[PDB]
Amino acid sequence: RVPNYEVSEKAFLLTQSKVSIEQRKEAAEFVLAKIKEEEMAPYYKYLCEEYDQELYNELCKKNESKIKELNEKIQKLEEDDEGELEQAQAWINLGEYYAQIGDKDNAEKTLGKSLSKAISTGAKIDVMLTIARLGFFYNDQLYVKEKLEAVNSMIEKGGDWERRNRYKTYYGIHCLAVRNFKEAAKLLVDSLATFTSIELTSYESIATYASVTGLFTLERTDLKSKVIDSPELLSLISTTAALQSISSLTISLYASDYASYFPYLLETYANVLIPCKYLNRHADFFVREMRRKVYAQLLESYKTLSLKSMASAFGVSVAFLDNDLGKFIPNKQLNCVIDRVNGIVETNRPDNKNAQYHLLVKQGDGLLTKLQKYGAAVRLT
Amino acid sequence: ILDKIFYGVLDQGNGWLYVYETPNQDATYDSALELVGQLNKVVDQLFEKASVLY
Amino acid sequence: TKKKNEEINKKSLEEDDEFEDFPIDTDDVEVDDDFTNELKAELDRYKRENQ
Amino acid sequence: LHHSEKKYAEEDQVQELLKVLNEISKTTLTLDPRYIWRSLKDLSSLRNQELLNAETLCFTVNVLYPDSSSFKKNLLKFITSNHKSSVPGSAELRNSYPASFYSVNTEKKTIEVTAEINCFMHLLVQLFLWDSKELEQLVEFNRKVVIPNLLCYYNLRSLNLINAKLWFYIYLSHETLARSSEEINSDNQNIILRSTMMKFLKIASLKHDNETKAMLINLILRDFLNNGEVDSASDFISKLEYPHTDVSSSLEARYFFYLSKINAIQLDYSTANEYIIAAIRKAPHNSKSLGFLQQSNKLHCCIQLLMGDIPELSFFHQSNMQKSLLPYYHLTKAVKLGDLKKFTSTITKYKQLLLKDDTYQLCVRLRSNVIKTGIRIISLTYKKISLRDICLKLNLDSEQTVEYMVSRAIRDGVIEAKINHEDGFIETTELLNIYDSEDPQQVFDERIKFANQLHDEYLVSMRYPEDKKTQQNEK
Amino acid sequence: ELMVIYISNLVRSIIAFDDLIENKIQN
Amino acid sequence: NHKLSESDKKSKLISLYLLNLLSQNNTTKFHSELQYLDKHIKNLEDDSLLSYPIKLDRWLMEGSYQKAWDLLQSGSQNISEFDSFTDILKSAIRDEIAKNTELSYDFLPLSNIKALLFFNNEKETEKFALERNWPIVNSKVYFNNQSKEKADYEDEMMHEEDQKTNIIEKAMDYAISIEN
Repeated sequence: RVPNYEVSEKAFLLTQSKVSIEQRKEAAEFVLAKIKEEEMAPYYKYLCEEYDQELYNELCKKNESKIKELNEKIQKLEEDDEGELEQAQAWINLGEYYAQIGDKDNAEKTLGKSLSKAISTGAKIDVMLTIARLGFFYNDQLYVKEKLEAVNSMIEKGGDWERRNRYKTYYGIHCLAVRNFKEAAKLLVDSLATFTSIELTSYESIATYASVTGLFTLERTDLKSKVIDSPELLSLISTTAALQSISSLTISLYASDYASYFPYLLETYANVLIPCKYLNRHADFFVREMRRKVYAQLLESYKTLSLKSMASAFGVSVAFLDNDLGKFIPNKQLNCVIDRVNGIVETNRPDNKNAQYHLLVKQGDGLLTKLQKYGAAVRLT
Repeated sequence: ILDKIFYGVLDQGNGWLYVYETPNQDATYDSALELVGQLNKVVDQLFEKASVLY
Repeated sequence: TKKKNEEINKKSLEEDDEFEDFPIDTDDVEVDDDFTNELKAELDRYKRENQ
Repeated sequence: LHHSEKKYAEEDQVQELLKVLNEISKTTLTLDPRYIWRSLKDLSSLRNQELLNAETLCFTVNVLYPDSSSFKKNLLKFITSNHKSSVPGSAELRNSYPASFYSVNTEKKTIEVTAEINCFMHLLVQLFLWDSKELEQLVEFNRKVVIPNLLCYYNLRSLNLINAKLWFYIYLSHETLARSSEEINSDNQNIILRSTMMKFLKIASLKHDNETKAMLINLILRDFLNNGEVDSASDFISKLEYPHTDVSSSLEARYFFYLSKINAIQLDYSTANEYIIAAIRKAPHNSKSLGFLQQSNKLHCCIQLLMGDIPELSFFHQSNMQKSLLPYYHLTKAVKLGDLKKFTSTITKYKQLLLKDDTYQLCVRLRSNVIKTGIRIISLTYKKISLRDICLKLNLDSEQTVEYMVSRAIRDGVIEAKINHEDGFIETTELLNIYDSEDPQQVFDERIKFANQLHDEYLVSMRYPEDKKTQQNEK
Repeated sequence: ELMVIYISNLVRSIIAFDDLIENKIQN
Repeated sequence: NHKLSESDKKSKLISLYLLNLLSQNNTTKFHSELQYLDKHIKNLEDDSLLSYPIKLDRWLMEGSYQKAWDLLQSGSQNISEFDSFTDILKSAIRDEIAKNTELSYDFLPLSNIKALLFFNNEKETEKFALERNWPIVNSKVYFNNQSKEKADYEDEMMHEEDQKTNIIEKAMDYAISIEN
């Protein structure tokens, strides 16, 4: 169960040359041991491209041995009786080897056979989870997506809470993996209550990831409570450096300590965002998005501020602040201007009946267009 | 201000504190957003049903 | 077979399809701002602190 | 082998022919022949390919021919003559029945049942000409024949519905010769092409044929566009008479495109926005109308940027039209970043591609738009800014120059600012809270009126088919 | 309602067609 | 097709023609006329003399009046009969700028009025101000008078109820739609 997810999570780090060259070569040790032990040989060939014949001779041997054993065993099983349960169990076991070697193709054949045959509802759900897990190993979004739909057909028939925890978290990784964080936060905070490590990245990872998503999604009170008043995160302390950085960030956002906000922002980038396979792609949007949320927050409470004041609080020069503010303003989240010659920062205040007016017409505009498009269509008939 | 317990705005360069005790925005306009909101879902459904005819 | 007359008539008004003519003949830009920010934070800091 | 397939092909045409003949010759049931006639064209063009294409030859031989035989010989002559029993009337299987046309009585001139059959033959030939890709002698001969053939008649409304198709191929064939190949004579016969379209157009009001009239206006406008007579097009459309009543929504999309194009170059972008969006909707979105769509989506973007609106970057990405809209994508960004120099290189680089669609001349105007946009960014970001700072920001030469850009721009209300000379800075003046003002009232009023128009269109359409059904016997 | 009248109308095209076949027998 | 259907005389004649259109300030026809002309002036007369109006359109679209103005004066070395449009085109520049400067501000000193509008004489400046229906008093323009006066005058006319739009009218029009 454990090697299935661990091989891929560890190997990622080595791949990256984003990381320091020194860090990159330490990862190499761990990854290398598990290539040979688990015989990852077809896939390994792929993976050497991206950065002893014995491994592979071993593969041929192991393969042949294992094959030969189980072959005539399954040929004997056919002569013999029970095809529902016992042959299905063996067919699962062929797939287990296939999943060991990194061919997604060959596991999917055998494990389908099990489903075909009439089995326990509990048993059904199980088998479909494993098929979808094979997608994570490579990290493909399209394959994962389609498999997890089926799982929901059987999920309430079995009605187990045991495997629905596994289901919640699988869909979580699919979401994390893509840019959208809204969905992830909702499943991954829940996994704090109940986690199962089975074919799933360890609980400590889930603690860190839950916290990142947390920040991005919930508004003040709610979000704060979810990412702080959680008993679980306090009990777990700061046991690894990465979980520390993110929590430090959370403290500073909430506490409105804006001097330490910026140091904490930089740490989270180096040690949270990049180790993460999922948020590697999304590093760019994430870190930038935080500078905007935090700035908005300070401005909300202030009619006006000075540039010199604002600048000082964060720990950047006055010039730097201005430049970085001029990015945020037309995009619009800050809702602000800078009256430059005076050096004051004004915050436009249309929060009222005017606000509600403007929003409401735009939403009306959206309904108006759809009606036309549909109208015109039917009208031709 | 941020907790919201007197919910006003601090004017820093004029060094005065503006206090507004005005409650949350008008109910009527917000209830319109909810009505228009449903109607979008009504129309999506209406087009699928109508696809057969086209 | 009715709609078909029209589809062919439009294509002809275009001439071929340009669509395939082009390959034969031949804030998404925003850099990670983390790298630049690192430099900014540090220079301001040095002076601020030892002022 | 040959004989078999040719015959089979022949049979199929003959079946179709008799049915549409019956319908027209049994009172005016107009809609039924028309819907049928469009589908038959597709079917015929698709047929020809297999079952051999000498289906035509066979059918000509076996009618009460007038000069179809003479025509057919010209067609065989272009593409090398053969004889294998192709003598006119070598086939008699008509055999004195009114149904396939009584042989004796037609010849005498006591009946003339040849009328619509000759019209139909001309349609089959035209169609076959363009499919094949046979040109030169035939096109000329064909154009020649058909124009006096139509002017012999004094058409019925039903017969006019049929020449509503024939003129599109007439137009298109003339163009193909003109487009291949430089001639003084092409230029000369362009004048004559216009003249005849215009003559037929006057007639089709009186004849009360909405279908024909529409078609002609599509052609004539397209003609003005190619030779670049904008002035001619602008005059022609304003004696507007183009109906949306009987016409295909295929035709509507073409019509509205021409509107949009002529508005584009004289700087009217308000009217051009609406007409363009409509042609997109109107057009059947299919695999082979995809050419039309591509041309149009390149224009729609231009119209928007000129107005000052900024098209999504998302739109070009998720479309299956990505590669063709590669130049476009570069313009959209270039206006956004406000970089003049990059804009200048970009249009030079893409010069050949843009030039074909003739959107190039629009692009040249897009040079102003880059600069103007950069002055909005600065106003929004910084409410009060010394005029010195803008100059550095947009790389502009001196204080006097930026004076002059803002000053022209605020006449148009793009920036919406006022320069304060005395203080030596610029003040944004748009500062919202237009709620308090009478303004939302104005806004909603337009929406209310617009709903009402959609109601009347809805009400109107719905009831009409029931009326016809209810009258007719039905179980 | 626009949609509902058009479903009805499409249906009745088929009924109108079959109607003729029934009358043939009757005659 | 070419056989003698272009000449040096053609090129000169079209330039002069386009300059008349710029002087009437009919940017509507100019752009259309350019489309008709297009293929002939692309590279078969090129841009040599025809270049003079093409350049001229470009700087006034950008709204750098500084560039535009400079081109007309320097046009002295290009005059061959071009002066019949060139003299006029100065005047056209003065009215466009004059319009602009109202919306910006109310007060300009004497010097500044002269500099933007490109008068060479300060007295001629004050003279132009009366003709432009602006009073300059004690070295300051008072754009404030006429502009307000014009709007008040515009307000009396006859077209006028539906164009101005009455709120009363909105209820009356809505009802008769329904009940028809």
